[PDB]
Amino acid sequence: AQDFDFFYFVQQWPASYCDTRRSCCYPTTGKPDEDFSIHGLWPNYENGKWPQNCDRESSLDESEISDLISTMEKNWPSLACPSSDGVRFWSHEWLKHGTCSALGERAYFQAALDFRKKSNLLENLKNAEITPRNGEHYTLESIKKAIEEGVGHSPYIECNVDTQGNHQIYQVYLCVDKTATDFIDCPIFPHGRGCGSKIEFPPF
Ligand SMILES: O=c1ccn([C@@H]2O[C@H](CO)[C@@H](O)[C@H]2OP(=O)(O)O)c(=O)[nH]1
Repeated sequence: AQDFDFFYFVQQWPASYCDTRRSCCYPTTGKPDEDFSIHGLWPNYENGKWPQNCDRESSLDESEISDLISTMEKNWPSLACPSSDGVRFWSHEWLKHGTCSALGERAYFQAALDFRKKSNLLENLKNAEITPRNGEHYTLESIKKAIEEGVGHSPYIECNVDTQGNHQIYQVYLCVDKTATDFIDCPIFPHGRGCGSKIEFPPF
């Protein structure tokens, strides 16, 4: 392992990936739950760069996460087309990011699953009365603070735009320490700026 500074734990709102101009295909298991799903757990550097594809000889061995697959199909689905079981996506994230995490394959996926549950984004938002509905009905501030109170750290929100031209919450970034033990304050955040003061939290 070459070591890194921290992890970006990236989750996304499925609805916002499927209501755009691009193509989204439901998993082989069917339409995903109306809940935040995992995009990936990424080893990163504090200088804005990151290591990737650290072991191009370490393919994903499904046997090691066999019993986690049914959960992953629901909490870490692939929305790309054509419809798939998600293995390609998981293989991709493992090879590109997992091999650089210093974590064993099962530990890597379990960590992602554990942090998705711990972050409890959907419920933290409900607690603040922020629920899915059409239109830019919510202030970005209310969303960030609601997650912050429930996680204890401020998230970074990435927004994209739906066919109607509404700016919507697309992905949520939180930071995890390099030992994958707990959430930490992000040393740095990405530099996007697609989130207006008012955004949409699209229903499924
Ligand atoms: O800190 C970062 C920022 C981006 N990425 C990858 O590039 C795509 C940018 O939209 C992101 O979707 C993401 O795609 P992927 O790695 O999942 O395959 C990184 O690897 N590290």
